[PDB]
Amino acid sequence: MTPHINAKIGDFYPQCLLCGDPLRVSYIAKKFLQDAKEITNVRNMLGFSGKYKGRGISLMGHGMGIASCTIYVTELIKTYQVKELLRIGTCGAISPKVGLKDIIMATGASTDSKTNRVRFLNHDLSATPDFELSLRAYQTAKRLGIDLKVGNVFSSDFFYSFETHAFDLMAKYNHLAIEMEAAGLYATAMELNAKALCLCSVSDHLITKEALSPKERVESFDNMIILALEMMS
Amino acid sequence: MTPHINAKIGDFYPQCLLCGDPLRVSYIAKKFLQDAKEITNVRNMLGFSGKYKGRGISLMGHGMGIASCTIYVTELIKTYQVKELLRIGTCGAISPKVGLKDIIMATGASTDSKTNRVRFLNHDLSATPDFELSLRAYQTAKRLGIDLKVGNVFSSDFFYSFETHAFDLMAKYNHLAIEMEAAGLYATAMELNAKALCLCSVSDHLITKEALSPKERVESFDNMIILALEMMS
Amino acid sequence: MTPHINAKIGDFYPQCLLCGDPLRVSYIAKKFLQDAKEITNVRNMLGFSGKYKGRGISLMGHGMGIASCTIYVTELIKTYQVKELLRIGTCGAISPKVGLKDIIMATGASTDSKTNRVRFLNHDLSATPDFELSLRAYQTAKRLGIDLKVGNVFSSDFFYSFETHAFDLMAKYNHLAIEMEAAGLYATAMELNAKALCLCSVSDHLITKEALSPKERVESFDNMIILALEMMS
Amino acid sequence: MTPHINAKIGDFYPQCLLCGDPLRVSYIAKKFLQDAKEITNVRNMLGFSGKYKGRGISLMGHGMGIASCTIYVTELIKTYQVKELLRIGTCGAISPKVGLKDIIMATGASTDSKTNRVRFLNHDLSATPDFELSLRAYQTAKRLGIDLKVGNVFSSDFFYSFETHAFDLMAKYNHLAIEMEAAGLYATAMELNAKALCLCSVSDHLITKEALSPKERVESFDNMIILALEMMS
Amino acid sequence: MTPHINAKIGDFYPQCLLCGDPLRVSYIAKKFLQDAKEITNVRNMLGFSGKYKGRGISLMGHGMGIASCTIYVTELIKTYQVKELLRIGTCGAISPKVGLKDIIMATGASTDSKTNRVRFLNHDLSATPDFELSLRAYQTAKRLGIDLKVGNVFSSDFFYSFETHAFDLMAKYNHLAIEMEAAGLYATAMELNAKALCLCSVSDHLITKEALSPKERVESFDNMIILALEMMS
Amino acid sequence: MTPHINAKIGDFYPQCLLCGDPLRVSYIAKKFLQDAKEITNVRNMLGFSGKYKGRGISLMGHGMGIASCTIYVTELIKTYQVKELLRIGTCGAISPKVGLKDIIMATGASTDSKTNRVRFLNHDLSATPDFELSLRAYQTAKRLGIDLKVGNVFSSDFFYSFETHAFDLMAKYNHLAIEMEAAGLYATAMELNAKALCLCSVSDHLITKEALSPKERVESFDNMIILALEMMS
Repeated sequence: MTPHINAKIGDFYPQCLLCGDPLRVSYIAKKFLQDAKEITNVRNMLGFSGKYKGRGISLMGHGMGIASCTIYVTELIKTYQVKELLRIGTCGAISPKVGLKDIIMATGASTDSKTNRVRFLNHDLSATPDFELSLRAYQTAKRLGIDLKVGNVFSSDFFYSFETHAFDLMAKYNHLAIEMEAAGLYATAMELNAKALCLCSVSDHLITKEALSPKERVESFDNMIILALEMMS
Repeated sequence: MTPHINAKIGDFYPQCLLCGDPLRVSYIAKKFLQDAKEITNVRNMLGFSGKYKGRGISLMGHGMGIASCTIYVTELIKTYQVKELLRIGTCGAISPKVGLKDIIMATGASTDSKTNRVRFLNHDLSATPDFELSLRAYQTAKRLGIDLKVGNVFSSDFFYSFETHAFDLMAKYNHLAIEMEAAGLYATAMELNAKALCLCSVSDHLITKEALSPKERVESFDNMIILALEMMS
Repeated sequence: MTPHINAKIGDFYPQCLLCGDPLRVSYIAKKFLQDAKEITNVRNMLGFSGKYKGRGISLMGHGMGIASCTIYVTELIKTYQVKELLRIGTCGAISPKVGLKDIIMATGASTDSKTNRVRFLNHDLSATPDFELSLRAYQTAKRLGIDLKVGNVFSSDFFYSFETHAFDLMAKYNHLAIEMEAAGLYATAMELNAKALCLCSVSDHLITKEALSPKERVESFDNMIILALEMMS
Repeated sequence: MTPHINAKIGDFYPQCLLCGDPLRVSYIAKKFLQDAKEITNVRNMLGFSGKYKGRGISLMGHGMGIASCTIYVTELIKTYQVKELLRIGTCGAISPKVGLKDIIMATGASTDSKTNRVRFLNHDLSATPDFELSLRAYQTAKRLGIDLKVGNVFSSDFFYSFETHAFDLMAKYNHLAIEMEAAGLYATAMELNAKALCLCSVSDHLITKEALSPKERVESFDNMIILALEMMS
Repeated sequence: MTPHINAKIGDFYPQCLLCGDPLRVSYIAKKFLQDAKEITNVRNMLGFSGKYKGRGISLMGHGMGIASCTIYVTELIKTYQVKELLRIGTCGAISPKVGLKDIIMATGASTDSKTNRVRFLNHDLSATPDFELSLRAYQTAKRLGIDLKVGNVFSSDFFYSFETHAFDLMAKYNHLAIEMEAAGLYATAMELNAKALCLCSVSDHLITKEALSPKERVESFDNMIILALEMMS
Repeated sequence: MTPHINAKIGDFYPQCLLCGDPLRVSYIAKKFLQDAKEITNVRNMLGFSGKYKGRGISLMGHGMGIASCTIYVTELIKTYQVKELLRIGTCGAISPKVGLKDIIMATGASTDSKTNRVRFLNHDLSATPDFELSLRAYQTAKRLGIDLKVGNVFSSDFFYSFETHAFDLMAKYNHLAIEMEAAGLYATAMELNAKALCLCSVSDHLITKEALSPKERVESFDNMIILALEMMS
């Protein structure tokens, strides 16, 4: 149907959760959704549709990096009529204002990619989420007893960075964590007039070098899953 | 005291309203503040402190352009201990999603300036406001019956643009209006761990050419002044 | 051992074939090698070890885009001691010098990514494969009766391009096709002193709009696989 | 008449002296001009028209930073028919070739702004003054016995620099001092076929941290005012 | 004694004429110098010392392109203690303010080269000549009755331009003609604290499409050779 | 018939050898080619035609620097129908992988020039040689018992480098040596669909600080000239 998704037209609900890892998406469908159905599996990049509290939710994996994420987000919006995209995932914290198990809401995504300069006149595109989704995240968190840590993330083309000396400057300008897709998810949604947000769970702190156990990673991520599913229903 | 502000240390309250035009600042102090006093007038750039709803509120003009804005808010934060900065002004609309008399909340500020590349490793800094201020703005607007328009603005180094052909692309990427300081205000407050937000009043639509009358301009700006003073009080 | 590969130490042979699509990796293992074993499956990105003419060879998926490829190639080399990396995939031809079913050998990978500027002093890194590997591909292609097309590819961060007007200029400068990882593969191998080559199968011509049928794509990819395994044996 | 200038057509003489501070423009009017008349006061940015030794001369403030300066100069040239723009002011000296009380003629204005790459094809524009104006300055400086230092100046977007370590390299390349607008003045006059020149007075040496006193500062600026008024009458 | 000049210490005079064409240099030696001797010839690039009307004067070729001109200029200043360098040659006119047999004095050289950004913090270096030289060239051409045209040139890395569409814009910004070295000549003299200037003869006009006859060519040139030699004595 | 080459059409053979130093192409003409003949001498840039083991061969000098090399390669290809261009010269070694007297085949040419960004959409053009020339060079050298060292060179605009600290990073990314032309040759030949290759001999070593004596020069260069003539014959 598209080069990277083999779902039937109409297989996706208009609200879609996203993770880089398709096995995480599979985890969510199996453990949290009723009547979950795998609807796409091209390149092993799984997607699902199902129900949370009687409301249709879709789930899609998008792979690693801005360019992979942009492909899947573009197709979801343009072909499968997805309207709200909520990306959840882990991110490595870089600021003293956050600690392990915090959930970060990215109200901006800085980047070392050239993609937004290519998209946007070789100027500075401030890649931002949709405000209404941000507000709904904030209200849902408060009602679930989650204190969201709110600021920028830095979306890098590099997992193994050549600029680790720059993390302090990043944190100084209110970047709470690093990840690798948010700047692309946001720019793509701005391009295509869709609503997007990125929420990140802090499982590793890149400055203090603290890190969650395997058991603390699943329970931490489960709390962010419930935040996400509750703000979509 | 500073080369551009001759206020005594402690003359500014920790919350400050900003406008580019110091005569607008003077107008606010006279008409809307209780017991206002002029606290600075270097280079004719006026600033005031007064009371609103029994509460201390400061006003400061910052001139035109990112470079001028950056001078004044660096000094307010680092010398005068200002903690919260709310910028209000007019902005030229470029998007069909906004019309005359709308108030825009800028949740991102793109730019053609080099200043953030200089600040931020030659990468893309997503210049964003403080989320708690933006939440306060949204809730106050709602109480006042204001239908707040929320999106990016584009902060240009050019009043007379050489890139008019690009306003449609800017609008496509959710830039609601163009102005000349938000990116610098946001970057500087990010740099200095302060809270900032820009609100923009639509007095002219740059695409469809419609314009407010002189009386409608006064009313429109007054509506924004009330919003601003109510969210800080 | 790494965040993205769960193979045991020594699971990888020092020669490794790469594809973006892990399911093609899996196909090669099941159809073309003997005693094939799945050695890694983090994020559904499958990797294999097996034998071709009794010589050990490994296979690994690397996902889409320079950022994803760079992660997997960095890890293969630094942790798993892989020394020779040969990437085969499909590409979108932009030059009249090539047509459907052609196999392109990328002696250079131009890019619109910023990653090599970040890696290399903000100058122009000419990302290139290992000559001996490319010499070896040429000799194997001749002794196989394959008419190897030879030239540059363009690695883009965009599957859905914003610069399709530029494909003719690219073709002028001897870019035969467009893909999305070569420049990252080549730069990573240059950084880490390993040997890499990208081979490119034309299944769609982006100018003439010709395309292969599903049956023909199977046949065309199978020949490229043979060239790859032969030059590794 | 223009959004930023209050004057009626013909209020401005074709020659105009400029400073960032409107209160210096006001000081020049009162102390040095006969029949002086305030002709514009938008945003408290003052301008005047008067006579010096029977010659009609205009004065205009332009605020701080390239963007603010560019607004005012554009409107002076394109609406008020100003042909010759002479900017005087202070500047922080960075060169061992100059010292307190020296007056510098800016034969080039380097910048960290992006505005000239926006104007000029993303190449390097050498912003320069009009030669005939620079000759009149040299000739008038000699007639008055002023030892005119001649060289480049660096126009920064930052009053509070993030690259103070770079001042030595600037001086090495014959930048005598730092200010914040000459590069935009020069580029605006080049765009609009007008004659512009910048002179600036050293009352503070940024490297040796020598400063003038609140007494020699007044007389230094007077010396420069007289030089400017002379070379225009 | 340098890798590119095989002259002896002291064999250069502190005033030197340069051209890209060494064969044009000999023409100046034979037809204008008394006691003329060839002093260097590596890579067939010729230089001369002789006397003009009783004042000693050197001549040197510098090849084509900024990088070539930078090599020779650097060695002339650093090793042979040249202090004044005057560059003459022809240049394609692009402005309607100049016609054939006009001599252009370049008060600024803009460029599409990256060399000055590498020299100068990736900012905009305004590459300018030494003022007192330019003042000399002005006085000399006047009592010699030459109507010297003064403005900018654009130094390109490209003789065969890929941006011919842009000459009009260059002309708008007071670029009278295009050549290929002035930006590197001026920047190198700034870096090493020497005094340089560049003069330019219009023999071809790139907009209008005239060309001088071969008769008028080394006729217009000699009028500028004379101008040059006159302003060194 | 071009502004920089004197020869008549028909004087150049299709295969052409290139050097920067025109005295060096003269050396080659007198020692190695029978029926040698000088065919151009504009700007003292000499070219020659003769025979080697029967087949006709041309020689041409091109000066120093990408801009200079580009003028000549362009005129050669476009006016004089040259179709193979083989560049030989000396290069400063920067890698431990090569020692003096080694012969380097440049399979890619990185650069600090802006010229390829100007040519190629401000992206990263990977400048590479024609693959068949490089295959000829390798088969020949193997027959002549020469151990060919293959990798990138770095083409710089700077002979006297401002980034000497970066040579280690260049060599880490498989840059064996530095020169000033290869990226311009490779990109001009890509632009104009001609076959080009660069070879250079290591007479000095920039990191270890060796050299060859005046006569070790001449002999190592001869081993390269014989490689070149053999592969064109």
